[PDB]
Amino acid sequence: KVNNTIVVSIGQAGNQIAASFWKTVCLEHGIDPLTGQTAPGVAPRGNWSSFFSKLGESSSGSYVPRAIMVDLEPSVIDNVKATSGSLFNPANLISRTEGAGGNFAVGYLGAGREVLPEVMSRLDYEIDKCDNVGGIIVLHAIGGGTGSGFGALLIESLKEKYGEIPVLSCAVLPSPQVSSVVTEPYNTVFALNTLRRSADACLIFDNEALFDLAHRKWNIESPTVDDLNLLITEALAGITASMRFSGFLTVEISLRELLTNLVPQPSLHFLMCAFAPLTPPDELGIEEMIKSLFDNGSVFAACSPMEGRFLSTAVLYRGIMEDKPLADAALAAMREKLPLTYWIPTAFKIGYVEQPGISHRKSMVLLANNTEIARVLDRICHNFDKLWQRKAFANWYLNEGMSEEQINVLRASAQELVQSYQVAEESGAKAKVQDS
Amino acid sequence: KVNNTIVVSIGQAGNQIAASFWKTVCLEHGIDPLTGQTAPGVAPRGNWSSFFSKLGESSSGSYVPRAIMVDLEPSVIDNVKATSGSLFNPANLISRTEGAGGNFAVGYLGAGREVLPEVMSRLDYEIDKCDNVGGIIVLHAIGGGTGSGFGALLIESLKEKYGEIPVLSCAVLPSPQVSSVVTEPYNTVFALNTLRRSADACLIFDNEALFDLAHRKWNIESPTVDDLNLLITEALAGITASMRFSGFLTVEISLRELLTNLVPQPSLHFLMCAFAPLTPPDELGIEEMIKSLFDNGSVFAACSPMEGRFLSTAVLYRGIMEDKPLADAALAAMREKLPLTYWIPTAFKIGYVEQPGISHRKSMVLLANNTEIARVLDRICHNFDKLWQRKAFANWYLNEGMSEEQINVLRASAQELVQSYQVAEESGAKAKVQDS
Amino acid sequence: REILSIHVGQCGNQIADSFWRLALREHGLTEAGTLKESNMEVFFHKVRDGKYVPRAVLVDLEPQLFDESSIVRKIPGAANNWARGYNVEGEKVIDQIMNVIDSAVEKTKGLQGFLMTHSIGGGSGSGLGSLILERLRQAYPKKRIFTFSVVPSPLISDSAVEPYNAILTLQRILDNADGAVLLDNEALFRIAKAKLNRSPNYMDLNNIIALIVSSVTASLRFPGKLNTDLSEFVTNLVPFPGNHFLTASFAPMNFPDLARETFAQDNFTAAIDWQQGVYLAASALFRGDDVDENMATIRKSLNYASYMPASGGLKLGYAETAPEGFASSGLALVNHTGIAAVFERLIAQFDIMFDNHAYTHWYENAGVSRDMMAKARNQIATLAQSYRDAS
Amino acid sequence: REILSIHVGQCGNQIADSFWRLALREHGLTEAGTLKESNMEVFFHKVRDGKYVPRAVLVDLEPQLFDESSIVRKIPGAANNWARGYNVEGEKVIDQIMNVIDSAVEKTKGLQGFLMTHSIGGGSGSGLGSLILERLRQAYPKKRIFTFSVVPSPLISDSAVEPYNAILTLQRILDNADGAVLLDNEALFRIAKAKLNRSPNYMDLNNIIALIVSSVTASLRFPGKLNTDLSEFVTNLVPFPGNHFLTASFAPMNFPDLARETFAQDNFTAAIDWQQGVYLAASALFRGDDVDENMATIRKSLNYASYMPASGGLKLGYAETAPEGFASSGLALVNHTGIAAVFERLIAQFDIMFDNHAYTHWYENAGVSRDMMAKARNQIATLAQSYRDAS
Ligand SMILES: Nc1nc2c(ncn2[C@@H]2O[C@H](COP(=O)(O)OP(=O)(O)O)[C@@H](O)[C@H]2O)c(=O)[nH]1
Ligand SMILES: Nc1nc2c(ncn2[C@@H]2O[C@H](COP(=O)(O)OP(=O)(O)O)[C@@H](O)[C@H]2O)c(=O)[nH]1
Repeated sequence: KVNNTIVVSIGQAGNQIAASFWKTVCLEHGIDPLTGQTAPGVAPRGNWSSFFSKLGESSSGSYVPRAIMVDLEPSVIDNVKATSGSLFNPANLISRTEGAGGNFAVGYLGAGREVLPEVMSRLDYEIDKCDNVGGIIVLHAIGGGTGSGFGALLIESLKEKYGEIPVLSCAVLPSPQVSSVVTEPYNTVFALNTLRRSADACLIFDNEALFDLAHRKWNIESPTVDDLNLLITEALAGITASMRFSGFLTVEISLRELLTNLVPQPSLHFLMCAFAPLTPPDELGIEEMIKSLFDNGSVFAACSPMEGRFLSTAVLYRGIMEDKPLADAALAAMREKLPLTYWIPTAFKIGYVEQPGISHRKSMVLLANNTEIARVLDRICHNFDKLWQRKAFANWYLNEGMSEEQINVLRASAQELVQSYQVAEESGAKAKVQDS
Repeated sequence: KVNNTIVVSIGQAGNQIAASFWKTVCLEHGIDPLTGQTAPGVAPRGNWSSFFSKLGESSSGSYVPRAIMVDLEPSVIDNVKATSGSLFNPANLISRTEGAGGNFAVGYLGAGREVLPEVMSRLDYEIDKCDNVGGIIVLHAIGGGTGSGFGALLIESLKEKYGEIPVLSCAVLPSPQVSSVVTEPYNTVFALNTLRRSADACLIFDNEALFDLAHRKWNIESPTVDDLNLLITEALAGITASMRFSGFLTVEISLRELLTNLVPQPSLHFLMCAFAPLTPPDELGIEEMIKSLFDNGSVFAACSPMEGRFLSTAVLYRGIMEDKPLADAALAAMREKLPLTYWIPTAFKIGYVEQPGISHRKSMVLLANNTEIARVLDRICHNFDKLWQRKAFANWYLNEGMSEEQINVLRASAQELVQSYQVAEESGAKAKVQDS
Repeated sequence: REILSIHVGQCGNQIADSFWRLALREHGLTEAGTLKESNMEVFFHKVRDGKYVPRAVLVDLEPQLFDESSIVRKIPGAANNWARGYNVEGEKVIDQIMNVIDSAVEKTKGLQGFLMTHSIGGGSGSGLGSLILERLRQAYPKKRIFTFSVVPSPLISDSAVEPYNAILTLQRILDNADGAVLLDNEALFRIAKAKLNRSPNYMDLNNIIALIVSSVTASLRFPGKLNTDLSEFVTNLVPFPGNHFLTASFAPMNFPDLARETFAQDNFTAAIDWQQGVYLAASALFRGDDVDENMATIRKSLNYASYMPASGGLKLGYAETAPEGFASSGLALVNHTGIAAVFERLIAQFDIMFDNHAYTHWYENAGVSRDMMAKARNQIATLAQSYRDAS
Repeated sequence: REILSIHVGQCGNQIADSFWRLALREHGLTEAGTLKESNMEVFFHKVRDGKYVPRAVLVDLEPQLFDESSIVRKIPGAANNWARGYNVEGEKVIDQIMNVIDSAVEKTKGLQGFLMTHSIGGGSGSGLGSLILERLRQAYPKKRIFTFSVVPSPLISDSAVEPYNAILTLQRILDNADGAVLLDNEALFRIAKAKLNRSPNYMDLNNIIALIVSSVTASLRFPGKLNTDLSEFVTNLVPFPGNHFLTASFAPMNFPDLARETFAQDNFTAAIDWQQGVYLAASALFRGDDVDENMATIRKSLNYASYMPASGGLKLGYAETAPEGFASSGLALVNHTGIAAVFERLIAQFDIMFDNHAYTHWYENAGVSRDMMAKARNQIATLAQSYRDAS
């Protein structure tokens, strides 16, 4: 018996990342990513029941992801279907035609208001065939229209109908060196408000950082969104490993457990993550990897965690077993150099998983709730202002459902979130009051 | 419950290979190769009981190889002790001082006649603490004095006292590009006779081939015996994996099972082995690897299996699980192009192990009883003659226990073995008669 | 009328699992043996008012719930060597296997006999399997012993030495069983092959088998009238002590269609020489959804040896409870002289290898000389010649 | 005089294993509970003439043989949240846990009470653990309830929220248990640390504990005269209903040396404030190889509160059967006012976090308001203040 996890991937980026994720996990567990089948007579490695569902009863039985893909444009889902064989459940790949035109408004209250029904029907289904549902991961890019719009819409109805279920959003933030719509800051700021108020925690994937990384540590002349996406997968896989595979003393760490530890306050649930080893797809020693996890240029967010405070940390290894002693010893040392707050004196989760990924024999992921995330959020708010100040393109959103008052409030929320975290550096008591 | 395997490594090369082997296996199972300890609270990966023994009862408990190292000179064991931490059982590392002076005679009937007692005492010990002993692997270099001499001596007493236990010898043959004594052909020919008559099967490691390989496929300007030794390990590890880790439908393939399949006749138990992927320590696809396993330049023996007949084959994969279908499909195709005999129509063992080694995510080993091994054995006999013809250095051996008559007979045996196999190509019935 | 079932070896227990699986679903019992709401106490054991446990001993098993007091975990050593299983390794455990069995019949009011599921090509199911068959007779002389034996085929073999183990075991099946169902891999293969576009795997074959079992066993555990007890199986299918080797088919893989399929060459689980082979004794058993009519109609289809009487020689039964997945199914147990094929095949293989001292030594050094082996072959050769001349 | 043992949570069952391990070896029973050749039917259950099974229920266990009819596999959901275990998730399974228990006491001629092994820092052992403690009282009001509770310490913590769960549970241990042995991680740590050169791991700590248990439980399962029943434990160690929190030590980690070690600060399993703390009620129990003499000698060592009578206030017992690995060992149960330390510590931690709304919300959205939490703290605060003023 283990917890179940369903992964709804909204939008384009979300779905592209989702496709990669699923193929990777498929391979980690020993399941053909085009047939859902594994070696006859045996069951897939680890706790497959976690992210996969059992179809059939013999050995001709297949395993199917507990995933739902939604998007207002066929371009991507259509392609996933082409490239994924009979892997996914066809009735779990919801798609549409008109798209959202990079419009949060369209996706939030309009065109996305139409797909909600089908999408929900599917959840109810996937939610039911779960012995023990224990978390829903919404994978999406908060920068566009669908992911930001339907994203927020889907998370809000998901917390009204259900709600006893934890929801972890994995929001990809937009960046200049890859932008696609001048209004990315509008969409983001808008979706942020929901992420802030209705999700249980938001793991932020800042594309700017991903770019630099894929270009520096992986040294790629000019990185593609596919390059950027691969890193996001390495993490998602590495974070979820603590759920898909067994530990030494624990069989599984729940998304719930994981989150109740990282999130001290409701509006302070915006996580960061770092990875290692970051070796171009072209070896390092445990000690170096642990050390590098805390470098300011390894977090998938354009900030410097070390210049901030850590509200709560979580280091998740895999591959590490025999060498555990040395490993703990190192991280232990690291733990001393880390900036903490006074009101959350101790909060340092550590998890081990024997099974490694398909990429490195030994690796590790840092999941941290650090205050420098406030810096990232600010950058967003700024740009939001550069536009809203002159009311650029506002009309597209206004004449699509929204209002100036509604828009201002959202911008206001984003502000509260940002200040809330800053204060947190000093006091949790105050960081609270800033929530209203 | 699983079978147990004890590994006695005689000589210098044997012990150097043995040291590497043990460190590797240690790492595969998740055991520190310097302390015999694994992660507190959990047991090592796979069926550790197979090659390791449990010491202690809590978690402070250590695991110790079921290995005995013997050598008439301290140079190597002394070093293993230095580099292995508390890994091995100290009372299982038998060593001496005078050495054997590259003299089979010395090791077989003389100086080695003195260590036998201690060495045996140790076996009795390791044999007893076995729930179910199921094979003893004698690892040694048939080219020197100790490995050839004590080797033969130890295998003969091991089959007199015990005998219900299978004995697989892993004999490293000597080569020009690494020779150490002009009498290598004497020693070899001598030890061969015993290998032929008292072992259950001899897996031959021809150093010439190893050299070419380490220099061609691994492209090393000038390969060291350490380079050569690493390949031997990759195989030993890969062959024994079918014993140390679990399969899909079987939990373990016994050395016995493995051997009763490969060895059709008593004097036709000289095996070859090939490996893949052979990628310099600086990726390939299943299909290529299977294809390459049967290339004439991939067997660890200076011959061309393809120009001979396969008496019995055995392909052992690991890493292969999901992709099994494709894998079988390929090997299946290969199987057609293979030269077989008429009297052993079908004999093709295939084994899978989910757990990969510490080197490749996917790999495979070919264990074959092929007739071109007769060609290797001939080369030996020739050189033996170039010396014996002129009676070069004979005196060292004569004046050390042996006689001309005794020496000639041994040379005679070697001949029978060689012709025996050649005939086998044509008929098993005849190959038999050649055994007397 | 209680039947103890004995499963030995990988293939032996593999079938066990699969069979006992639907064994419950058919009788409608739960994963644990309870009523989720007929005379079934023949296979299952009533523990309490609404509790039942499978009347079976798992011998030499190495991985759900059977009486783990009546199941013996395998002890390493058998390998792929028959001689190894029937001697050195079997000896170490035969006494125990036997007590575990006898203690299972102790709680048996009126024991009928045994059923053995195993493989004749391995070393555990063949060697140890034979040893059991032997000591089972020397202990329950009046009881009936039936066998579900899987014969090996090169088109899905994993051991070179198989035919040897095949012949050796076939001798004991001949001298100690009252009847045996030969589940031919060569057939199970072909069936599964043309039934599933890709090359078959042990599981696929394993399926066909599981059904064949339940269906054959049906009549013994259901209220019907045909083949009420192993004894009837005998009087109805074994026209003579020695020739007790049967084939079974399944349908399908309408009714005229079913009765057609049930008795369709391609539908059988054995390579019988349908050409120059003739029937000796048949028996059909349909279950699910007017049978005692098309009987004479069928017998004109089948061609028994001449000396057998026109009408008769074939009996048809019925069971209302069909195997899960079907509305109604078939099954045909046939004692056909074409079965000689299967033997002849094994012999031929044996011969090549044997005449060259193929792997003969592993057997001799294990207490089975070549002469003993030769005798085993020579005997099975006759058994087949027997069936052949009977045509 | 039968005692049912209840183990809940990871730490709960972890101790179970370890304890019941030597639990057998001490009483000389086999891995399966048989005599490999005293009144022990207090802990083990005599099934047949020479068969015994541990009187214990494994609640919320997730990986050897206990009655798997009286062991409940964990159902995902507890997390590290007390509120989560005592409500949402505990509710789903409390009724069942209770039947499993009651059905274990049904086969109990004369039940004495219960023993609970668990952790107060997790969410299962604390939350669900508390819920059980509660419904256990509301069902067996006359029975005695004792606890082996592991207190969390930052120098080997895995959850930020621990002190919260600590306090919450401590309230229920205060209102429903007749006595509790606080196994302080902070102490278990330090002990193991200076006992094994390298940084300790849960197993090491787990060891010290296992011994502490067996040794504490000894007197209840052996023929001795001191602490014959949980009731005596009470009259001998709890000088008043509320103050029932004890510490235990082990010796060792000669006899004058043993009696010295047994009552040695560094040798105890709790961070009691040995400085400004004073004894209230002690009890030593040596086992292995002239004890009713050095009693008065020891009491002059120990310094009880003034109001307690000079001689007396300390009782010494004996058992011939010592724990495996020792010729003879010690153990000292002490109700010491310094135990206040441990509480105060937890409080302080609580306060910081709590006053900042540390992780308070995960508890509120789970049916545990901050006020409820505050009450829990305020109460435990008093409990400690209590012990403090008693000095
Ligand atoms: N990491 C990553 N970011 C992407 C990708 N595609 C788009 N983005 C970024 O995320 C924003 C949203 O893009 P998309 O997911 O197509 O939006 P939508 O489909 O309209 O919701 C863009 O403005 C980009 O900066 C992708 O594949 N990977
Ligand atoms: N592969 C390999 N061959 C070796 C090694 N050392 C020596 N040899 C070869 O094997 C023969 C025996 O060497 P060694 O094991 O030292 O002999 P011994 O110790 O006297 O028995 C030599 O003549 C070499 O050609 C080694 O480390 N690896």
